[PDB]
Amino acid sequence: ESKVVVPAQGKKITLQNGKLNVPENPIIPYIEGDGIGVDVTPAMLKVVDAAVEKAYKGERKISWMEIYTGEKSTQVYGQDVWLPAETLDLIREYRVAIMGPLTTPVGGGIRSLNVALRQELDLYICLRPVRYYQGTPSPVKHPELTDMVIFRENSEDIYAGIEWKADSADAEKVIKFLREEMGVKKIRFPEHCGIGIKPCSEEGTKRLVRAAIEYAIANDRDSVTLVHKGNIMKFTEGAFKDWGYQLAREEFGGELIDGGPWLKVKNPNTGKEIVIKDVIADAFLQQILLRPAEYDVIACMNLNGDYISDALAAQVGGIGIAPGANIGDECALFEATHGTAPKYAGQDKVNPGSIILSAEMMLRHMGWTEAADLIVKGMEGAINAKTVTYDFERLMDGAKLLKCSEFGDAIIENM
Amino acid sequence: ESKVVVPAQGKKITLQNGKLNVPENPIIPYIEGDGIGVDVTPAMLKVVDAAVEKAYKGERKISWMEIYTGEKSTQVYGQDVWLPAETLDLIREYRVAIMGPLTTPVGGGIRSLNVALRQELDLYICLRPVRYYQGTPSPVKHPELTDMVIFRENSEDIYAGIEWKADSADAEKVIKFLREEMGVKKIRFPEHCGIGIKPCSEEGTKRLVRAAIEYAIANDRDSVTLVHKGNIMKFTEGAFKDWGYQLAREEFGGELIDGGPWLKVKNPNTGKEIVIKDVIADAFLQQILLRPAEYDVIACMNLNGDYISDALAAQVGGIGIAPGANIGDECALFEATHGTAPKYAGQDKVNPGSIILSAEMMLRHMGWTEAADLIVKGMEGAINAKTVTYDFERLMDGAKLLKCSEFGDAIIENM
Ligand SMILES: [Mg+2]
Ligand SMILES: [Mg+2]
Repeated sequence: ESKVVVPAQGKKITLQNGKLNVPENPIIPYIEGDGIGVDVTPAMLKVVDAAVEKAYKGERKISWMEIYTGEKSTQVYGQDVWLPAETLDLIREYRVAIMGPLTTPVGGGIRSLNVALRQELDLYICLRPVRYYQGTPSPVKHPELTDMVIFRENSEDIYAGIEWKADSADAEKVIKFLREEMGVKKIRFPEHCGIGIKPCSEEGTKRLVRAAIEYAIANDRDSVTLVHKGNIMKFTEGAFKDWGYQLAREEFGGELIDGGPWLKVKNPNTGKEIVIKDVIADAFLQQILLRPAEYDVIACMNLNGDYISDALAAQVGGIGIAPGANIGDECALFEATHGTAPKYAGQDKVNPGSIILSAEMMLRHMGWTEAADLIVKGMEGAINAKTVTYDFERLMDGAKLLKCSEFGDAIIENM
Repeated sequence: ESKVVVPAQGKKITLQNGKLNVPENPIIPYIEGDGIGVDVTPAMLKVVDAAVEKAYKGERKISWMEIYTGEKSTQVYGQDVWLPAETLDLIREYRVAIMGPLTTPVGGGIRSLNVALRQELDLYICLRPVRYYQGTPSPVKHPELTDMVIFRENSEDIYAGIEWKADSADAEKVIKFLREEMGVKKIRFPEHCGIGIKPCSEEGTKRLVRAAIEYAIANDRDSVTLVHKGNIMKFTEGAFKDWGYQLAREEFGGELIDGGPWLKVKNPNTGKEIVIKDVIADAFLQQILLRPAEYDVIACMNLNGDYISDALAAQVGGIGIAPGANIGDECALFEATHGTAPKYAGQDKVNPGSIILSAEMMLRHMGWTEAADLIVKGMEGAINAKTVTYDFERLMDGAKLLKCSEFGDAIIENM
């Protein structure tokens, strides 16, 4: 028996010709999130409602609908109901949803709930923009030079979760097949050996890279960088790079720069020549620190995207305010990107900035760009005013310490 | 017919009871390296010779012996002789060797020559210390807080080079086996799909972690951090973490801190309690920027170690002066960690700091700690004096620009 309540007032968003049809009163599913989700989610709801109200003068209003996943789901639906089938159904049905951080249990063989949501809903784009907000305390000298957008492939790579435990019958079966049937000789220690599988496909790669290039065109960005470790992993990471460049050539008229390998893609709207290039992943983690201004849109595989998004967020002082979206062809799920921080849960203390900026991304995705712009403006003003939560304030002199809820108010005040 | 010349004066280092027996006149094989190897290698030879001469008053002297790998090997031994068998034999026979950067060709199905050397010689430790040298221009505000030592597992992980090309008979054979025999359902796109294998073993893990803990004890370090992505890759990365903690318990008397999971290991020489802890890899790339002082010795798998060593090097301004060793139970190969930078090759321009500090590590490994200390002192003085190569100088005001060879002289001058 479902415990979700469909709002009496509200219409569902629909999808036609690859375009969202968003009514003035859209029903938006939201997952509160565990731990500090109880603090940041109500701040997000208030801030989004204010931005919507101010932008469209009361003509538009979101009908929020609570749905369940994580620790709260077990309390609502019962033991071991960590991810109800209806949550998958509802997100797909209502097209656009948002969630706080999620608790994935240990000891019950349950894999990451975040990853489960991404994979089961085929949300193959993990979209993570990282920019600097003036006034944010940062560990680097020039965080303002960082303005990048990560397209992280969300459906393949070693995240597929194909692996077998050392000394298990399955692992030994796989290892025997590799050694005796594939003639594999390069497993250093075949005994007591865990095994993981890393897939990378042409279709998987190209749908991700296609979205990254379309984003660069739509938003007049300067370049798309394919980041990969293709010199060591030729047939997965290296193939990702090859297919990315091929896609730029075959679908976007990519032309060779100089003697290559970089390509230029002409923006059909602005005439700007978008550079398509590539960087080896370890070097890239250096280049984002040393030459951040040379990078813009980034396209990379699942694990590399995980690392890159964290590293970039840290450097701009944005560990706790990094927005994120998981986008597929039929629906999209925006998310707080930090953890659940249970020690602070319910103290109205932690930074709601991440889930709020994810909500900004959500509004933009819905075509409600005015409301989204108001959130960005409010976030810029509040941070610039040094009226901030403890995680910022502890690193600054002369800041005003705000509760989580109060920081939400400051954002609204600066819209 | 070998083109290596064994020095008439010189004795080979031997190994007894796991201890190097280094004579006063050791023969040390060296690989010049391709590209800028022609610049940095002679600077290294001069600097090492000066340090040895000054430390031991002419009682000791290295008999350098050139051996071949990379582009130079093809010119010495002929077409497609990129890595002669004798080079493997010689490094093993002479126990301690050093190399400049290597060119690995593209288009001939040759995998990384660096990786080949590590794997064929079973040099399972990639040892990369990263500290700050005062005066170095850095992109971060507090690089002096970074003083870490990376133990990167060098023999397993996705570096095993087990993989098959998309649409190849082999890949399809593997994919069929996975789907039909292992009942694998989580490959999103089984067609046009490259496949890689990720092994992690108990013996591989423990020999690496054992070296990391022994290093912490020997050098009175504060903690060993196991870095892994075990929440997603349970049976490889997660197993690495489990086996690392288990090793600390079973071999080093590790005791539980509080309610865990951190352990304390008592240094048998100093009484210091060494903390054994762990951090998820994406978070770790944040924590090295945000809380670098909380980290010391790091133990991690091959790919993560690749990324971590690059990220740390970048942050301390050490991209071009990061030392590295590849150490096994029978021999050790110290290396320039940067690339070959062919555009500057032969211009006496690039920074010899990396290969010089790798040589410092080499001398220390040989038990010639006085000579090693002189190199560290000379490097500290030269950099502090702002008498530096262009890669530093271009980022500074009021520095004196030195050629590669001149920077080597400055190091000697500051010993
Ligand atoms: Mg992550
Ligand atoms: Mg590397």
